[PDB]
Amino acid sequence: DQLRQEAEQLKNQIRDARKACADATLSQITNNIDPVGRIQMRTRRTLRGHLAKIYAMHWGTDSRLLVSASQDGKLIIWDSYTTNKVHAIPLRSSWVMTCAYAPSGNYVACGGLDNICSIYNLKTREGNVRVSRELAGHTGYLSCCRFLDDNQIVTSSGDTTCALWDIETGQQTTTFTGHTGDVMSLSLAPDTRLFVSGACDASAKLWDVREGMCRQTFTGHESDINAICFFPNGNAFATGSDDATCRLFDLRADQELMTYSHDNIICGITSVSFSKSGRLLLAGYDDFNCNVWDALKADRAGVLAGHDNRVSCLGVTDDGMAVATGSWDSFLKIWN
Amino acid sequence: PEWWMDYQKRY
Amino acid sequence: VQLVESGGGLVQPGGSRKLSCSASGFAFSSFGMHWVRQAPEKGLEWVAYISSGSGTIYYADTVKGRFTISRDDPKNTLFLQMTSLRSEDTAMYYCVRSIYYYGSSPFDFWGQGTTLTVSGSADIVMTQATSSVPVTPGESVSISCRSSKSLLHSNGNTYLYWFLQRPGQSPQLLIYRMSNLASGVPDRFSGSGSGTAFTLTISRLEAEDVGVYYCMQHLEYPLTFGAGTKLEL
Amino acid sequence: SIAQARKLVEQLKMEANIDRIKVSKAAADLMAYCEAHAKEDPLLTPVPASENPFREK
Amino acid sequence: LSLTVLTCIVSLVGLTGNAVVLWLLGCRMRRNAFSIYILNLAAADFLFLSGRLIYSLLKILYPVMMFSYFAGLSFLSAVSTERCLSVLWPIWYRCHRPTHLSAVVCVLLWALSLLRSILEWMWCQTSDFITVAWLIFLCVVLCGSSLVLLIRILCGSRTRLYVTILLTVLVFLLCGLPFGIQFFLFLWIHVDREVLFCHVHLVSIFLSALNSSANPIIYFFVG
Amino acid sequence: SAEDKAAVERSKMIDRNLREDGEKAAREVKLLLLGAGESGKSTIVKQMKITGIVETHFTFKDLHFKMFDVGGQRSERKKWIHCFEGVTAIIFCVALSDYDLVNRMHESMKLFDSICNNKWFTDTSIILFLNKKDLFEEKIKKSPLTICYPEYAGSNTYEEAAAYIQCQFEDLNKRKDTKEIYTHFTCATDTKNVQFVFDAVTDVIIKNNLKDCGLF
Repeated sequence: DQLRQEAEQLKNQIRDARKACADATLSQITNNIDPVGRIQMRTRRTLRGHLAKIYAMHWGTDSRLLVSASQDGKLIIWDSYTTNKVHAIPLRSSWVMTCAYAPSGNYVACGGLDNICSIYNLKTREGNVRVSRELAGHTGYLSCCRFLDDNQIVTSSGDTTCALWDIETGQQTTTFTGHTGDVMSLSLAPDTRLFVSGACDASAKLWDVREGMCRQTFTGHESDINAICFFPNGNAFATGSDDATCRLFDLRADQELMTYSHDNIICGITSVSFSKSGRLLLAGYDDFNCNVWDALKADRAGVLAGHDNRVSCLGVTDDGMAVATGSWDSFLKIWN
Repeated sequence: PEWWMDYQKRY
Repeated sequence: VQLVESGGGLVQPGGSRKLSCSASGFAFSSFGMHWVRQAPEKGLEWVAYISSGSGTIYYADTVKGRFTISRDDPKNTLFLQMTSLRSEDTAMYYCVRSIYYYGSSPFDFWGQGTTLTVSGSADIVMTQATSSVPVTPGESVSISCRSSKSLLHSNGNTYLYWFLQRPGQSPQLLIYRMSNLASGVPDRFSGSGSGTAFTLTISRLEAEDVGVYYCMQHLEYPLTFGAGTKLEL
Repeated sequence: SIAQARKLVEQLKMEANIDRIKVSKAAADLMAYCEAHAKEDPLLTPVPASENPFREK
Repeated sequence: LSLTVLTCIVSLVGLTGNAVVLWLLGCRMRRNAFSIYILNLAAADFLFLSGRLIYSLLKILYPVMMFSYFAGLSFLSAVSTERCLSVLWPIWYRCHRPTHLSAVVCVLLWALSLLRSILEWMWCQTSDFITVAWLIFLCVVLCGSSLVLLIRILCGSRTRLYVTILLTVLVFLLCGLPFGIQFFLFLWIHVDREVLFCHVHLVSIFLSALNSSANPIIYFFVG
Repeated sequence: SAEDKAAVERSKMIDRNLREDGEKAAREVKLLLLGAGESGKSTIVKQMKITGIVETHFTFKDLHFKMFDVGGQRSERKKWIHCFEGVTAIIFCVALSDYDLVNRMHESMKLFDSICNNKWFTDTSIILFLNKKDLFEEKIKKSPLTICYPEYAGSNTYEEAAAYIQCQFEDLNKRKDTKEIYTHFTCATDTKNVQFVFDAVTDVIIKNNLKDCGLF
């Protein structure tokens, strides 16, 4: 071990450096704020077009259309206001674990156990939906994909790799290495300049899209991280794992800020999201229901129990009017 | 026929 | 995307005839289809409509009963069969496609037409007050259209369409729903309205926007066109 | 060779020298953001039945 | 005496049970090629018990009551036959039967019930033996299908099955059948009468009510 | 609402093709193909008519068989093994000639008792094949079974050794009342593997019809 020793002391130095900036805790400051009371939300729409477990769901930027991906090899573009179906795209593989709707609205993305990201074009002549591109180059199942614009995309796979592609060519343009486990989640910043990915290392990272180097690394969980989300402000992020605990971090102090746990919760987290103002935290569980936490006081205020099987996805509209939950019983529910 | 009670005549 | 129609010619009055339109380049089975006729010296008139899957069929009065619309999806063909052909049924007939979902663009593509010669009150009346606006190149023009009933439905959408017919050619779609520009249209055209009066603005007129402009509604079953407005250099 | 362990040293010494701020300041920023937008959250305060699009439209 | 004392109660629980199934399976449930039969049986038992409860309070309702009774018996026979066919020919039942065959069988069985009723609506009335023969055919079909299912499991292959099949055959044979069998038959040949209103009449009417009450739990609640 | 009645008509035409496709895809047999590597799966897929995962489709006696091979998937099994829930059967390919090479069999039984006692495959039947048996006789006649099983107090013959190996595999399941383990001794020249699979899946289909029919 010629140089396998100073890493430990450097880790200790960063540990007690971030411990130095611990004048107070968020709990002490938040003790003076009034609680939100009781949160009561009810189902408004139910979408019934899937014949298998739902693994992915995404909102569009108009907060009306949403894309859903199931394990029966079908992408469905709903219309949440009228529960109509606009497009039913059949895929060449029925093993799908992610989906995403482009911000412009002219494309969708999909992927799964085929190790290939399929990008589909919705706005074209001939009146059909065509596979615009197929992106290959990864060595594992695809966990998450997010659009930056209509020509760029970020991918996270089980081969301990996140990549930044371009659509016209087909090539990657940057590869993010460092995770020792496999990435199961990914979330871009609101300004879309740096994204957070959390793998099975019980840890999360911060990457730089422009450069391609891991700026910061966050730890504190004791099991694989399944879900991650960025706070609306852009200087914090929530997460969830299998130890039934969520925790809100912050990019400025570079350490965990709060924890959200209960002594009647023993399952894992499958999805995490915020609200428009960042006051509520929506977490999906394996107990066939979802929980709503106060993001400042870490106290439960309500539950969303309407699914026969465990919820796999969970999203919130851009305008914050409603939230959508998709579970393993092939039913999407919109709560408002 | 002649030995039908009330519960024997349907319509 | 190509739409070629055939049939018609010299037909004695009181006879029968059939027109056939063939499509090449698009999914014919996923598009509703319309037959629209135009008199030699008059505006466009909507004739018939057949929904995809052939589950919904509409016709217009002047032809109701004596016309039939059908489609053959395996062969990608549309048939119009007419009988008891009068002397008022001599016109040019165009085939139009239209697909309806959230955010679609109906009446996007028009055919070429087949010449043909045979020698109520609830419908909304669309009136174009002006009929000829001579404007020099490099000027801003405005065309006004009127409606008898408010086209603003109770969902946010108002159904009013602006087409353009250059001379010697079939109409083209410029604007749908009064505020959306069709694909392949320069950015110069604009549409405004308040539910009853609508305005089209051809800003920076160039050497192509010469022809007749028709304002169409799609709020209710029978579809009605305007009288037309001519633009001259 | 041992470059897998050698790259980690550089990777984490780059992370060592960043400008961290006090937890109190970040917490106060979080309070400030949640207060300035508390009236623009339809999920926190139930929006009336008139605007709500997922009820009658 | 007043044995009608519970013939109305046995239907105050059976009907409720049938109302549950009518809207559980049928509302929050996916219908396979077998739940259609159970749904139709639930509807028929709904009508039969409603008629029984209305009659127990002490018109022109007889027709619908008989119609529902025979529809329920025919649906029981169809359930037994379809269950037998899923074991003798598994490949055909899994990848070769029409997807709408259950609905077609259901509507044909629905039609054959009121047809017989309207035929009965119009010495000359020999239709009573035809109805008795129909009931005998239904019983023969049910027990034959159950027997073929039972001598196919024990013979060959490698429990609760025997326990369920036995109970299923015992019901509709000691509970459901002897009402319509006694009716349409003691109307043309009997000369005795006290019995006629002793067990012959109460038990018959009751046993049928008990069968209707118990069918929803045998076919939808136990399992 | 003239152009919104056509939207409803479209959503009903495409909801009529999801139902037909669902009914067409519910008449198919699905078999996962597991097994330690270097086992014989490449031979088994060659026996029948015949990148992340590789699916294989073939027909036999008016039946349709889909086989999912998930081996070029080096990753954590816990994150994608719940996708194959509901598969009709699991085909496990274990070779017999790896009794001396490195200990391999041991790992094979570890894999077997990992998948067999899983939380998602509680009532999924496991067809077990042993394609390698030609040179197994030569290897067992040249070297005894004490390399892998020191507790084997038996003769050095194929008939007893194969059965002894078989009992260890059939004794790793803790569900002796919900799932069965069908076993076969495949050889390179044997063409009856398709028949064995068909019989096992026929029994599985009979058992499944029996639960769904609502009976025992």
